[PDB]
Amino acid sequence: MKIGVFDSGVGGFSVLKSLLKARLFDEIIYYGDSARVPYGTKDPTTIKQFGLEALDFFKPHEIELLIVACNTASALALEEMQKYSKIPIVGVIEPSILAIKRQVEDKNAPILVLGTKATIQSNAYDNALKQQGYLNISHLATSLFVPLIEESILEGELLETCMHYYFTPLEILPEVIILGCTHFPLIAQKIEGYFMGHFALPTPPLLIHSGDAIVEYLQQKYALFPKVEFHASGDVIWLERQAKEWLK
Amino acid sequence: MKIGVFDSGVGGFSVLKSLLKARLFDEIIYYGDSARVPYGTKDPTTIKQFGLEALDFFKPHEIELLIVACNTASALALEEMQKYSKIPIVGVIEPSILAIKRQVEDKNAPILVLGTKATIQSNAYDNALKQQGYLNISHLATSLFVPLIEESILEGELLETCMHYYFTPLEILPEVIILGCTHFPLIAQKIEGYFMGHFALPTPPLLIHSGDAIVEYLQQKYALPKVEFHASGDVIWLERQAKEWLK
Ligand SMILES: O=C(NC[C@@H]1Cc2ccccc2CN1c1nccnc1F)c1cccc2[nH]ncc12
Ligand SMILES: N[C@H](CCC(=O)O)C(=O)O
Ligand SMILES: N[C@H](CCC(=O)O)C(=O)O
Ligand SMILES: [Cl-]
Ligand SMILES: [Cl-]
Repeated sequence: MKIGVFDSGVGGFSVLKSLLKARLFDEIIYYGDSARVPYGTKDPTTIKQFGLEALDFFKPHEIELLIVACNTASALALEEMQKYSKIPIVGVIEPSILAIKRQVEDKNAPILVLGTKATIQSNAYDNALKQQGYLNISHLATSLFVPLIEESILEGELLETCMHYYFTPLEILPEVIILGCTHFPLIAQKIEGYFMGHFALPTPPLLIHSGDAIVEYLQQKYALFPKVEFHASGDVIWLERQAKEWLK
Repeated sequence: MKIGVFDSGVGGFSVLKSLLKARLFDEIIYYGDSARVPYGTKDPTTIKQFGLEALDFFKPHEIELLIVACNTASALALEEMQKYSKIPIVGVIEPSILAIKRQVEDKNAPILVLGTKATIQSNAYDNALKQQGYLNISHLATSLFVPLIEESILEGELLETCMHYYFTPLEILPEVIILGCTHFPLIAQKIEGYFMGHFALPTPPLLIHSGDAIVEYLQQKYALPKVEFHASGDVIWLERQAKEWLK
């Protein structure tokens, strides 16, 4: 079995990491559109065209399944990609919705969706949660988390101040937080710490991680050390250097 | 006269603002590569290709001069674009060197270059400054200023914390600060305020504004309006930004 993983750049490595530790595939063709990243600050028309173009990249690699690791592409382009595509394409949004159903039985539990601007604006997460019965959904574009994490600012007063900037306006105190962006797992502990420390919270909110959720989904569909090809629209060496650090 | 202005996205509006204020040109074709912005976190190979493709865009427009408003493309791609262009291309690095030569007589005056990671990595500013005899040159990639400014984070604790993060390891106390990036003029006052506070200065450092330097350069060099906006992303989003950046 040989699959491809598509992402806007290097944030996809947080999904690639979970896929690797589940050893469900033999061959993984990773493609990151690092020349044009990020997608989250751009518009639906551009993003959809990007997704269609990613389809053309994988054509000569003869994969049987495409994982869209990017939450932004999953939110804006997955539908259009699935139309033009003969192999199945699994994004990271629907699998997270399934994990929420399994881990969050109270449909009134306050859920907070975190993602890029484009992802939040699309309402992909909110619409899918509502169709599954959830009645207490909040969403927040935390755009600056992406560049902060990509600069390796994973702790310190800059990250803390960025979190306070996004989180201080929150009306509802969340029980569940959806990490609806490839980058956010790298600061998951810090997001937890923020809510425990800023509110009288003994335990932290529950965090839904997109890579762990797609793996659960994929395990409920396929059978039980993989080769990995790294491709990039930018400098592939720069992307590979990034991979070594993300996959730690 | 009809010219082109090229930028990676909306940052170039800080150059367009200076051009419009100076009333230099009757017709201006602005092109922002907003589908692929930012350039400054990317690699020299990618950026040079971006520059060459920018030339293909202006071909049907019959411009007489291309202003490369982007400091990153000025630093990595300008030499290659000029190889393949019959019309003169002017970037925003060389004009800033002239601005400094005109305003900074002392060769030992400490100059601090701020720009993207790619702009700083190229050493385009330091090399031109050393060639002109300046002895005290420092540089600093302040990458996160770009997404902060594009989020309209132009004041407050987050910006102040970002400035401190970048400026704290500074050895030198600058008399000159090159705003070597389209976005940085939008926080010029905050940068001045930072350095006056933390080094107890009676007057602010001299900030070199790329847009103002190119205006002065074009006036000296050419003895001297309708804008149309184009984008590789949604042009409506870029024009919405134009209203905000252009005052
Ligand atoms: O190829 C290896 N290293 C070089 C390659 C390119 C490169 C260039 C400049 C700085 C760093 C890197 C890291 N690189 C990659 N790192 C992770 C995944 N893929 C890669 F291509 C490699 C081989 C066997 C075990 C490893 N563990 N870590 C890396 C390796
Ligand atoms: N991969 C994107 C984050 C980076 C980007 O904006 O392209 C996501 O998962 O939303
Ligand atoms: N226009 C770029 C800033 C934004 C980008 O990185 O593309 C510059 O002047 O360096
Ligand atoms: Cl990292
Ligand atoms: Cl702004």
